[PDB]
Formats: sequence, structure tokens, C-alpha cells
Amino acid sequence: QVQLVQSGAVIKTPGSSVKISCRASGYNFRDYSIHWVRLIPDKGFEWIGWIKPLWGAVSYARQLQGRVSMTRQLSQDPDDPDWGVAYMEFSGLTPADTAEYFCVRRGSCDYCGDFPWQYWGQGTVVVV
Amino acid sequence: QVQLVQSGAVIKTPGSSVKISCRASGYNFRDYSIHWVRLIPDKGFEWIGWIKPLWGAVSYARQLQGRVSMTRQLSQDPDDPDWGVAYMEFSGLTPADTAEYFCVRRGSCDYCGDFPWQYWGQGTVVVV
Amino acid sequence: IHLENVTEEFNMWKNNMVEQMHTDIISLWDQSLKPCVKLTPLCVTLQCTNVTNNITDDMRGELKNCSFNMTTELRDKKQKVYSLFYRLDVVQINSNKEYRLINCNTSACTQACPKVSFEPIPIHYCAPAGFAILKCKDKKFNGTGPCPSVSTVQCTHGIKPVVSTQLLLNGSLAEEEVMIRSENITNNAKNILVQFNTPVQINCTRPNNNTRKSIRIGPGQAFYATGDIIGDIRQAHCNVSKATWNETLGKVVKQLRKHFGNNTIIRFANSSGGDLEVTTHSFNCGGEFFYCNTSGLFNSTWISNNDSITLPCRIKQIINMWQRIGQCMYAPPIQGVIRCVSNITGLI
Amino acid sequence: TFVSVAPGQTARITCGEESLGSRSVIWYQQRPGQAPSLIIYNNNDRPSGIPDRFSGSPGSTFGTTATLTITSVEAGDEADYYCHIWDSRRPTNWVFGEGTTLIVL
Amino acid sequence: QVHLQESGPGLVKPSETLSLTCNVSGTLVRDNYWSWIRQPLGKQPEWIGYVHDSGDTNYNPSLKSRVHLSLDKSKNLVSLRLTGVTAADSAIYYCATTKHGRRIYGVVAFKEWFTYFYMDVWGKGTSVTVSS
Ligand SMILES: *[C@@H]1O[C@H](CO)[C@@H](O[C@@H]2O[C@H](CO)[C@@H](O[C@@H]3O[C@H](CO[C@H]4O[C@H](CO[C@H]5O[C@H](CO)[C@@H](O)[C@H](O)[C@@H]5O)[C@@H](O)[C@H](O[C@H]5O[C@H](CO)[C@@H](O)[C@H](O)[C@@H]5O)[C@@H]4O)[C@@H](O)[C@H](O[C@H]4O[C@H](CO)[C@@H](O)[C@H](O)[C@@H]4O[C@H]4O[C@H](CO)[C@@H](O)[C@H](O)[C@@H]4O[C@H]4O[C@H](CO)[C@@H](O)[C@H](O)[C@@H]4O)[C@@H]3O)[C@H](O)[C@H]2NC(C)=O)[C@H](O)[C@H]1NC(C)=O
Ligand SMILES: *[C@@H]1O[C@H](CO)[C@@H](O[C@@H]2O[C@H](CO)[C@@H](O[C@@H]3O[C@H](CO[C@H]4O[C@H](CO)[C@@H](O)[C@H](O)[C@@H]4O)[C@@H](O)[C@H](O[C@H]4O[C@H](CO)[C@@H](O)[C@H](O)[C@@H]4O)[C@@H]3O)[C@H](O)[C@H]2NC(C)=O)[C@H](O)[C@H]1NC(C)=O
Ligand SMILES: *[C@@H]1O[C@H](CO)[C@@H](O[C@@H]2O[C@H](CO)[C@@H](O[C@@H]3O[C@H](CO)[C@@H](O)[C@H](O[C@H]4O[C@H](CO)[C@@H](O)[C@H](O)[C@@H]4O)[C@@H]3O)[C@H](O)[C@H]2NC(C)=O)[C@H](O)[C@H]1NC(C)=O
Ligand SMILES: *[C@@H]1O[C@H](CO)[C@@H](O[C@@H]2O[C@H](CO)[C@@H](O[C@@H]3O[C@H](CO)[C@@H](O)[C@H](O[C@H]4O[C@H](CO)[C@@H](O)[C@H](O)[C@@H]4O)[C@@H]3O)[C@H](O)[C@H]2NC(C)=O)[C@H](O)[C@H]1NC(C)=O
Ligand SMILES: *[C@@H]1O[C@H](CO)[C@@H](O[C@@H]2O[C@H](CO)[C@@H](O[C@@H]3O[C@H](CO)[C@@H](O)[C@H](O)[C@@H]3O)[C@H](O)[C@H]2NC(C)=O)[C@H](O)[C@H]1NC(C)=O
Ligand SMILES: *[C@@H]1O[C@H](CO)[C@@H](O[C@@H]2O[C@H](CO)[C@@H](O)[C@H](O)[C@H]2NC(C)=O)[C@H](O)[C@H]1NC(C)=O
Ligand SMILES: *[C@@H]1O[C@H](CO)[C@@H](O[C@@H]2O[C@H](CO)[C@@H](O)[C@H](O)[C@H]2NC(C)=O)[C@H](O)[C@H]1NC(C)=O
Ligand SMILES: *[C@@H]1O[C@H](CO)[C@@H](O[C@@H]2O[C@H](CO)[C@@H](O)[C@H](O)[C@H]2NC(C)=O)[C@H](O)[C@H]1NC(C)=O
Ligand SMILES: *[C@@H]1O[C@H](CO)[C@@H](O[C@@H]2O[C@H](CO)[C@@H](O)[C@H](O)[C@H]2NC(C)=O)[C@H](O)[C@H]1NC(C)=O
Ligand SMILES: *[C@@H]1O[C@H](CO)[C@@H](O[C@@H]2O[C@H](CO)[C@@H](O)[C@H](O)[C@H]2NC(C)=O)[C@H](O)[C@H]1NC(C)=O
Ligand SMILES: *[C@@H]1O[C@H](CO)[C@@H](O[C@@H]2O[C@H](CO)[C@@H](O)[C@H](O)[C@H]2NC(C)=O)[C@H](O)[C@H]1NC(C)=O
Ligand SMILES: *[C@@H]1O[C@H](CO)[C@@H](O)[C@H](O)[C@H]1NC(C)=O
Ligand SMILES: *[C@@H]1O[C@H](CO)[C@@H](O)[C@H](O)[C@H]1NC(C)=O
Ligand SMILES: *[C@@H]1O[C@H](CO)[C@@H](O)[C@H](O)[C@H]1NC(C)=O
Ligand SMILES: *[C@@H]1O[C@H](CO)[C@@H](O)[C@H](O)[C@H]1NC(C)=O
Repeated sequence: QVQLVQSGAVIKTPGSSVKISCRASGYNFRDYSIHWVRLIPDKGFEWIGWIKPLWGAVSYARQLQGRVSMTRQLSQDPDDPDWGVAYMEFSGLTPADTAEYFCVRRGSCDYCGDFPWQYWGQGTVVVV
Repeated sequence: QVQLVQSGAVIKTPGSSVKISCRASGYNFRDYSIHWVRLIPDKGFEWIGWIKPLWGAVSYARQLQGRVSMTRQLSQDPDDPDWGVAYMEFSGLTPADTAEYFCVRRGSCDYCGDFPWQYWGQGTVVVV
Repeated sequence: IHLENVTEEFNMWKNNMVEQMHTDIISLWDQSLKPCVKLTPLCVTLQCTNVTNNITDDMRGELKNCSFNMTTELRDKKQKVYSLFYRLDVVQINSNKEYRLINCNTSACTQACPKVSFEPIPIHYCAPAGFAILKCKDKKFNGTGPCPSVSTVQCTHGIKPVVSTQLLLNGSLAEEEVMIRSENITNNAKNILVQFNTPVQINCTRPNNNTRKSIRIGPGQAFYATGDIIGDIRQAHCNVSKATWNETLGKVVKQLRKHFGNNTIIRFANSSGGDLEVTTHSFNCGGEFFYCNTSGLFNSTWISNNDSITLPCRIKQIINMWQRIGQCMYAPPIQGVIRCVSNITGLI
Repeated sequence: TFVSVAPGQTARITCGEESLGSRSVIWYQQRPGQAPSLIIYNNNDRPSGIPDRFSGSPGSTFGTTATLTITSVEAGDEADYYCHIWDSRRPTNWVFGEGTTLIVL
Repeated sequence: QVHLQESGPGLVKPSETLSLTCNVSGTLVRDNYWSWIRQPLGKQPEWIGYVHDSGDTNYNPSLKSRVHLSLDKSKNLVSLRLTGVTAADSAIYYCATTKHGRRIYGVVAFKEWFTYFYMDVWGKGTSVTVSS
């Protein structure tokens, strides 16, 4: 199985910075990229960025640069190589950013690209 | 490269014993033999002996027995196996033995025998 | 052997034998570590001070001088021996100031053999009998689709295997102009390989004169540490020419406007963030690993109308190459001022 | 620190700690009862007023002592000499070196 | 041509604020750096430090608190104030001009250089002596 566990929903103040974790388990964590996506009511989805957890090479959306940050922490033991932790630190909080966030992974087929994200987390609601 | 570094020229007294070193570098020291040869003015070259540094098996010239001695010290580390030191202790010093000494190595080709010494040290002058 | 009237469709992205090269180089890299020494008695309590230097309180000294207990060749007697390391290899464990190595809790670091070196030599991958290798000799070939002029060969040409994250070194130069290649241009998760025509000369050096010191771990076990720093404590760095860098960035701008239209504003900004060796460009200058800052290069903007860029580096001794779970590697210090000349050939 | 050389000969006065990195020495002299006076302000550079033959060791050497080379000495050079090294590894010396005295026949 | 001239009390009671003055001749206080140096009898000198306009007033960190250097652009003089005269403070003191200069050994942009000082001309001295 492929499991993506988020944290619970959180309520913040304007001008703060929310840290959202994303634990992945059930596959080799160093191979597949991690995307972050958002869902705002009456706006639809909006893309945030991706991070390859092999090194931590990231890419952000152009209109969100300077506010977001992505890190990862690998699993360093020869017994549990599968699980891994990704992060997303979102700063510059406004009341417009009240939305549901998802951290997603692509499929594993041969014709599967990167953006057709197969596996999804349960979502985290951020209200400002 | 194949480098043969001698010691400097030395001045001794009659009846003493001169120790001449010969450091070899740039090849596998345990494989090729080391010869010693001399050059005396108005006498030409004259052979002294050889030593195989793999064990220290020596052979001396007949007319110099009882006076000469040959030892070696190998390089014992898995990082610098190439270099090695040979020695020649010449005793029973007379004023006739003022000469220039050489420690020589044969070539590495297939038809190369033992006595066609390709590589030569810079020479050590011994004055009594 | 140059063929006639023939056309085959190629694909560099779904190609085989790049995976095989990756696996072969990884496994062969692992194979040159088994005869060498494990640093099992070295993950130990390190008493570190500042290196003897005129200390600036605003900046930081990049060398910590650490003395420690070490076992001698005899099992009963132990000695006190000192060495020099960088900030990037030690961490403070929690007055007194005692440090430890950063890899004390993941793996024992196999020390690299100082006999063997890490310079590249050309490997030719030859095909067995019954198989052949086809090489496309078309000039304007973007690495995907049908190539009109191919030729079969028994072995490939010289591939010097470089370890370079950004700014690939010693590559094969392009024919007549800059060529950008990607699997899908509108995909921004796919990297773009830029290979340009004229090479850019880059010099790199560590000017700090170091002293190799041997410590006897046990019987037949030697640990090579840093001794004294002979002279000035300077920062290791690299140089490129300003004019050729500006010209080649103009060339890649001229070629990049073919894929996005003419009225496009192209700017170059530095890497966004991650680990050390994916945001800064890392390479190996003769058995010594540099991690150099590329902010001075990708700092430009381009509108649709004698000097030399110096960039500082950091030097790490322990590496975690290919990010394995339990495989780290110490690198021995090397004597003297270390300089290398290389050619920047492309970009990622 | 008493060095004597019959006049007209050469003279080598050492002073201060051994060098660690690059250095910028400053040599001062002091007649008895007078103020100090500069003779050398760099490793081997002198200002106007003081003549030549007061050579200095270059600071590009690693691991040596700062020297002061005087040839054709006289009774005017009979003074107390002082060094002020400025090493690029050691900190700023707010005190000078050790007093080396020259005396002539 | 420049020559300097100091002035002081000469006899100091202990635990008293010592103050010295320093005249000019030719070159004013604005045109150059200034420095104070002290020296006991039969000893090497001790450079107390340097004073200049625009914050260039770094002192010897040995004393670092009980000594304050100052200028007088109105009367064009140099001045020094001391605090807590002890028995070791009996020395001849000097005001003297000095010049900077960059010794460069590595990259200029990486701050691999420094600025050394050297005193070209000197004063004449004031034999300060602490006694009761
Ligand atoms: C990548 O790129 C970067 C940058 O792009 C490179 O980084 C550069 O790296 C080099 C080398 O690493 C550095 O060079 C050092 O430079 C300093 C500073 O040099 C300048 O200042 C000197 C003194 O200034 C006086 O003269 C000038 C007039 O020139 C005057 O304006 C000023 O007010 C003052 O009065 C100048 O002499 C010097 O000029 C020299 O270079 C010119 C270049 O073309 C040349 O034309 C000149 O003719 C002249 O040759 C320059 O303006 C230097 O001080 C330093 O050299 C000293 O230090 C090293 C290490 O200690 C030592 O080996 C040298 O021998 C030298 O030490 C002598 O000089 C001291 C001066 O007082 C003296 O005290 C010493 O005792 C010693 O003196 C002995 O020799 C001299 C004769 O030399 C003799 O008179 C004495 O009696 C005694 O015998 C280095 O040269 C660059 O600064 C640095 N940065 C930049 C921005 O360039 C990097 O290297 C590149 N990397 C790669 C791989 O490519
Ligand atoms: C991209 O490609 C270029 C072209 O080859 C590479 O540049 C060479 O890099 C290697 C490895 O760093 C350099 O080799 C080393 O050079 C040192 C300098 O000595 C040179 O000069 C002397 C005098 O002329 C020659 O005798 C010598 O052969 C060199 O040409 C040497 O000190 C080194 O030797 C030491 O290590 C070897 C390792 O086996 C020992 O055998 C030796 O005994 C000694 O201990 C070594 O040879 C080479 O000089 C570079 N060439 C040039 C022209 O600069 C780039 O390195 C490459 N890019 C990358 C990232 O690797
Ligand atoms: C060894 O390293 C020390 C650093 O710890 C170094 O001491 C510094 O020396 C310089 C000059 O030698 C001192 O003076 C500075 O000079 C520059 C150049 O003009 C000025 O710009 C500086 O002014 C700034 O800083 C002041 C505070 O110090 C501010 O008041 C001012 O507004 C400016 O912001 C400054 O005057 C410098 O102060 C010291 N450093 C310290 C911490 O005191 C020493 O020179 C080095 N020795 C050798 C041999 O390399
Ligand atoms: C790769 O190289 C780049 C430059 O080539 C390098 O960027 C620089 O990093 C430092 C710190 O990481 C930046 O911050 C400075 O730090 C000093 C430390 O005290 C501050 O004093 C500086 O402030 C001065 O400048 C301000 C703006 O002018 C003034 O408002 C202020 O009063 C001070 O005068 C400053 O904050 C530095 O700014 C950058 N340089 C640039 C051009 O951005 C980068 O760190 C290197 N990469 C890595 C990974 O280290
Ligand atoms: C890409 O370029 C930008 C532009 O400078 C770099 O941003 C800079 O990053 C440094 C840290 O690497 C920041 O330094 C700061 O220093 C203070 C001093 O204590 C510290 O508190 C901060 O936490 C931080 O370390 C610097 O402010 C910052 N400048 C700007 C304008 O953002 C960035 O690092 C470069 N990226 C790479 C990979 O080189
Ligand atoms: C690192 O620290 C060691 C101490 O553990 C220094 O070694 C001493 O250096 C002083 C200064 O010359 C000598 O008086 C001692 O005899 C040295 N002791 C030993 C055991 O060597 C060493 O110099 C320091 N290294 C650096 C680069 O600062
Ligand atoms: C020795 O290294 C320590 C760090 O372990 C230095 O302590 C701090 O260093 C930073 C930058 O080097 C300074 O900004 C702090 O002010 C230092 N702390 C203190 C309390 O001073 C320390 O300065 C170094 N030098 C010495 C002589 O201990
Ligand atoms: C090397 O070993 C010695 C011997 O154990 C260590 O010295 C001890 O340090 C502890 C903690 O500071 C003291 O309580 C003991 O009294 C010390 N014993 C002796 C015999 O000195 C030392 O810390 C070790 N490390 C270094 C860098 O010397
Ligand atoms: C690489 O070149 C090939 C042609 O040799 C391009 O492939 C064609 O691109 C056009 C669009 O310009 C399509 O209409 C065709 O269907 C493509 N043919 C095939 C077989 O794919 C390809 O787009 C180029 N790729 C890049 C990244 O420039
Ligand atoms: C780095 O330091 C070594 C010293 O360990 C320098 O080697 C010395 O070189 C001088 C002349 O160049 C010789 O007289 C010494 O005998 C050498 N000493 C040793 C121990 O080899 C070396 O030259 C330095 N490197 C540079 C680039 O200056
Ligand atoms: C990079 O290093 C090379 C040397 O390896 C430099 O080329 C030299 O340049 C000088 C002029 O600066 C010429 O006098 C020499 O003849 C050149 N030698 C060689 C072998 O090319 C080059 O200048 C360096 N580049 C930078 C930007 O510093
Ligand atoms: C090893 O120690 C470092 C320093 O505390 C820590 O950051 C890292 O997570 C540790 N690794 C493991 C596998 O515990
Ligand atoms: C080992 O010890 C012996 C006895 O002192 C000595 O002769 C020999 O040279 C040593 N070997 C090495 C490699 O140091
Ligand atoms: C951009 O301009 C060039 C002229 O150099 C022209 O050949 C090309 O078709 C133009 N591209 C677009 C997208 O307009
Ligand atoms: C980018 O270029 C500007 C102007 O050329 C320069 O001031 C700045 O320092 C550069 N950026 C960095 C990070 O050095």
C-alpha cells in the first residue's frame, strides 16, 4: 500500500507561519517526488511546488516565492528504508489563504508522468 | 618515472667504513634487482655486486669480499608500496678507493637482461 | 561505419544503458572500498578548540582543532592525538566543548584508500557479439525522434565520468551552436540539459598548504589527518572569465528564445534550497571535494530588444555519495596547494 | 640581547616570535634619552630620511624569525632596536617586541 | 615639518584621574590619525592605541575602560584621560601621528587582507610618576 499521513487541521492568525508535515510510507521514499497542492473554495485547485526527497531539490510556484519553504528528513536505518517525512512551511499568512492542503505522489506506471498524482493525503484545513 | 636518489658526496679517512644509501621510487621495488658499480679515474668501471631486495639475496664480486656489505629495507604500508631503500656498507677504506659510485637498475623490457642497467643514480663521490 | 539512406527514431529519455552506467559506476565505486579501512575506533569523544587564528567574532573559523583519545597499535596503551577538521563534519553534543563526527549515528565511515585516486579515465562501453551500437551524426538533433544520418560502431567514444551536480565538467562540446534538450519543455519537473559550443575555462584551487599526518589506529591501520596549515588560512575558490560567461549566457538566451517566443524576458536566479550538493555545485578536484557557490553566475536578466568572477567554496572531508542509508566515506587530506583547470561544457 | 660588531661590518638583529603566516613587520629605533623613530614600516620598505642598507626579511616566508640586516654600521646606529610584527594569523600586538640593543666599538 | 609637545602634572597621587594634553605644529588634528604610546624605564614601549574622527578610536583591550582618547578641533590639540593611577602607570607617554596601509595576502573581496599601523614622527614625552 501507499500511505500519506498529514497532520490535523490548524487555526492560525494573520502574519504567522504554518508548518504542515506529510509522512509517507509503503514505498521507497528516495525515488518519487512530492508535490504540494491547495484547494480554495470558489477558486479551485492551485499548484504550490514539488520537492525531490533524494536531495531536497525543490521548485516553487512563481506567485508564491518568498513565502513557502520545503524540507525533508530521510529514514537512516537499514531496517525501515520505506518511510519518510516531507515538510511545508507556509509564511506570510493572510485570510485569503484559508484552504485545504494536500501532499501528493505520482503513479508508478511507465507512461505515468509526474503531475498525474495518484496517491493523495487526507487533507489539512488551514483557517486564518 | 623511475627515480634513484643517492646520498651526497662524502669525505672519509683511511680505515673507516662508508655507508651509501640508494632510495628507489616509481616502480614495484620488490621485483627488480639492484646492482652497485664504481667509476675510478684511469681505471674505468668496476663491478661490486648485486642484491635482490625481495629477500636480500646478495652476490659480491670476488676481489672485494670481506669488505663490502649489502642490506635493504622495504616499504610496509598498503598506501606507498613503490619506494624502497637499499644500502651499501663499504669497509676497509684505502686511498685507492676514491671514486664515484652508482646504484643501478636494469630495464623493464622483455629482451632486457640483468646487466644492461637502464636507470642510474646521480653518483656519489667518495674521497679518502 | 557511416550508413546510407537509413533513418531510425531515437529517444534519450526512455533509453537503456544510462541506467546500466549508473548501476555499474555505483557498484564499482562500492567495490573500491572493501580493501580499505573502516573508521570504527574513530567515532569518539573529540575535544575541539578554535584553530589558532586571528578570530573575527562576526564571521566563523572554518577549522576546528580537535584532540582525542586514540587506541595505539597495542591494545593496552592509548595515546592523545590531535587533528584539524571543518565545521561541516563535526557537531556539538550536549562550559566544556566536546564535539563528535556527524556520521556517528548512521554508519561507520570507510576511509578511502590514499593509494587509489579519483581522476576520470575514458571508459568505452563495447557491445557483445550479435549486438551493435548506433550513433546519430546529425548536427541539429535534439535527442528525440528520427535521426537521418546514423552510423554503427563497435565501442563508444570517450566518456570521462565526472561527479558534477550543476555545471557539468569535461563534457563533449556541441558542434556549431548551443543546443538545449528536454523530454517535455512545458513540463517544469523535467530538467533541461544545455550543451554549448565553446567551452568555458574554470580554475579552482585551495591555497591552504596542509600537512598529512599519519596516526596508527592498530596493526596495519593508518588514519590520515590534517597536520599544520603552512601559511595563511584562506578560502578555497574558483574563477571564470567575466566576458566569456556573459557571452555564453547571451548564447543560451538566444537559443532559449526559440522555445518560448521572442518577446520573453529571461532571468537567471540561484538555486532555491535543499541539501548542500544540489543547491551549490559540487565536484572533485583530484581527490578533494569542493562545494562551490554559484550565486555569482546565475544572477542576470535579459530583455527582448579582463575581470573574472570569483566564487568561494566549502570543503568537506566526509561524503554521503548517492545518499545511501549506511555508506559514508572519509577522504584523506592531500599535500600542497591544490589547483585544477576544467571546462564548463553545459548546464542543468 | 647584546650584539657587538666592530664598525663598517655587517649586522643581523633578530626580534620577536617566529612567523606563522604572512606578516608585516615594523622596525623602530630608539636613541638613549630620545623619542622613538621609524626606520622600517613594511617588510622591506623605508620612508624618507633613513638611508638604505637597513634591509628586512620578507614576510612571504613561512616559519622564520623577523631579522634586521644592517651593513656598514656606525656610532649613529648604536641604539635600542624594536620590532612590531603584524601577522595575518596572530592577533593585534598592542605591545611591541623585545628590546634588542646594538653597541659599537 | 611637524613636531609634537606634551604636558602633564608629573607627580600623581594614586587613585586619581590622570589627564594629558598634546600640542600640534603645522598639521592639524583633522588631517591625520593620532596615537598614544606609553613606555616605562628600560622597557619596550606599549602602544596604548589610536584616535581619529569618525569612530576610528580603537583602544588597547588590556586597559579598555580606564583610558579615553579625545581631540580638540577648537584649539587643535590631542588629549587623553586616565582613570585609577596605579604604581605601574609611572611611564613616559607619547602622542604621535601614524599612517595606515593595506597588507593583502589573498582575495580582496573575501577580506583576506589587513590594515597595519606605523608611527612616522613622535612627540617628546612626559615623565609621569606616581608617588605619595
Ligand atoms: C582568481 O581570481 C582572484 C581575483 O580575480 C585571484 O585573487 C587574487 O590572487 C592574487 C594572488 O593570490 C592576489 O595577489 C596578491 O596581491 C597582493 C596585493 O597586491 C597589490 O598591491 C601590491 C602592493 O601595493 C603597493 O603597490 C601598488 C602598486 O602596484 C600601490 O598602488 C599600492 O598603493 C601599494 O603602495 C602591489 O605590489 C601589487 O602589484 C603587483 O601585481 C600587479 C599585477 O599585475 C603587477 O603588475 C605589479 O607589478 C606588482 O607585481 C598589487 O597592486 C600582494 O601584496 C600579494 O603579494 C605578496 O604576498 C604574497 C603572499 O604573501 C607573496 O608571495 C608576494 O611575494 C608578495 O609579498 C611581497 O610583497 C609585500 C608588499 O609589501 C612585501 O611586504 C612582502 O614582504 C613581499 O615583498 C617581497 O617581494 C617584493 C616584490 O614583490 C619586494 O619589493 C620586497 O622587498 C620583498 O622582497 C599577491 O600578489 C590578489 O590580490 C587577489 N585578488 C585580486 C582582486 O586580484 C585568484 O588568485 C584567482 N585564482 C586563480 C586560480 O586564478
Ligand atoms: C577535467 O579534465 C582535466 C584534463 O585532464 C583535468 O585536469 C587534470 O586533473 C588531474 C587530477 O586533478 C591532474 O592530475 C594531477 O596533477 C598534479 C599536478 O601535476 C601536474 O604537473 C606535473 C608537472 O608538469 C606533471 O608531472 C603531472 O603529471 C601533472 O600533469 C599532480 O601533482 C598529480 O599527481 C599526483 O597524483 C597522482 C595520482 O596518480 C600520482 O600518480 C602522482 O605521483 C602525484 O602524487 C596529478 O597528476 C592534472 O594535472 C590535470 N591536468 C591539467 C592540465 O591541469 C580535470 O581535473 C578534469 N576535471 C575534474 C573535475 O576532474
Ligand atoms: C584581527 O581581527 C580583528 C577583528 O576582530 C581586527 O580588528 C579590527 O581592526 C580594524 C582596523 O584594523 C578596526 O577598525 C575598523 O576599521 C574599518 C576600516 O576603516 C572601519 O570601517 C570600522 O568601522 C566600523 O566598525 C566600528 C566599530 O568597530 C563602527 O564604530 C563604525 O561605525 C563602522 O561600523 C572599524 O573602525 C576594527 O574595529 C577591529 N575590530 C574590532 C572588533 O575591534 C584586527 O585588525 C585583525 N588583525 C590583523 C593583524 O589582521
Ligand atoms: C553565495 O554568495 C552570495 C554572495 O555572492 C552570498 O550572499 C550573501 O550572504 C550574506 C549572509 O549569508 C548576506 O547577508 C549579509 O550579512 C552581513 C552579516 O553581518 C550583514 O551585515 C549584511 O547587511 C549589510 O547589507 C545590508 C544591505 O546592503 C545593509 O542594510 C546592512 O546595514 C549591512 O550593511 C547582509 O545582511 C548578504 O547580503 C548576501 N549577499 C547578497 C548580495 O545577497 C550567499 O550567502 C552565498 N551562499 C551561501 C549558501 O552561503
Ligand atoms: C540565493 O540568493 C539569495 C540572495 O542573497 C540568498 O539569500 C540569502 O541567504 C542567506 C543565508 O544563506 C541569508 O543570510 C542570513 O543571515 C542572518 C545573519 O544571522 C541569519 O539570521 C539568517 O538566518 C540568514 O542566514 C540572507 O539574508 C539571504 N538574503 C536574501 C536577500 O534573501 C540565498 O541563500 C541564495 N541561495 C543559495 C542556495 O545560495
Ligand atoms: C592544535 O592543538 C594542538 C594541541 O592539542 C597544538 O599542538 C600544540 O601546539 C603548541 C603551540 O606550538 C605547542 O607548544 C605544543 O607542544 C603542541 N602540542 C602537541 C601535542 O603537538 C597544535 O599546534 C594545534 N594546531 C593548530 C593548527 O592550531
Ligand atoms: C571559539 O569558538 C567559539 C564557538 O564555539 C566562539 O564563541 C562564539 O563565537 C561566535 C562566532 O565565532 C561569536 O559571535 C560569539 O560571540 C562567541 N561567543 C562568546 C561567548 O564570545 C569563541 O568566540 C571562539 N574563541 C574563543 C577565544 O573562545
Ligand atoms: C584522553 O584520555 C584521558 C585519560 O582518560 C582523558 O583525561 C581525563 O579526562 C577526564 C574528563 O576531563 C578527567 O576527569 C580525568 O581526570 C582525565 N584523566 C587523565 C588521566 O587525564 C582525556 O579527556 C582524553 N582526551 C583528551 C583530548 O586528552
Ligand atoms: C525535438 O525534435 C522533434 C523533431 O525532430 C520534435 O518532434 C515533433 O515536434 C512537433 C512540434 O514542433 C510535433 O508536431 C511532432 O509531432 C513531433 N514529432 C515527434 C516524432 O515527436 C520535438 O518536439 C523536439 N523536442 C524538443 C524538446 O524540442
Ligand atoms: C607547503 O609546505 C611545505 C613544507 O612542509 C613546502 O615544502 C618546502 O619547500 C621548500 C622550498 O619550496 C623546501 O626548502 C623545504 O625543504 C620544503 N619542505 C618540505 C617539508 O617539503 C611546500 O613548498 C609548501 N607549498 C607551497 C606551494 O609553497
Ligand atoms: C585560469 O588558469 C589559466 C592557467 O591554467 C589562466 O591562463 C593563463 O592566463 C595568463 C593571463 O592571465 C597568461 O599569461 C597565461 O599564459 C595563461 N596560461 C595558460 C596555461 O592558459 C587563466 O587566465 C585563468 N583564468 C582566470 C579567469 O583566472
Ligand atoms: C544523528 O545526529 C544528528 C545530530 O543530532 C541528528 O540531526 C540526526 O537526526 C541523527 N540521525 C539519526 C539517524 O538518529
Ligand atoms: C616495526 O617495528 C620494528 C621494530 O622497531 C621496526 O624495525 C620496523 O621498521 C617497524 N615497521 C614499520 C612499518 O614501522
Ligand atoms: C523570433 O524571431 C526570429 C527572427 O530572428 C524568427 O525567425 C522567429 O520565427 C521568431 N519567433 C516567433 C515565435 O515569433
Ligand atoms: C547580483 O548582481 C548584482 C549586480 O550585478 C550584485 O550587486 C549582487 O551582489 C548579485 N547577487 C549576489 C547574490 O551576489
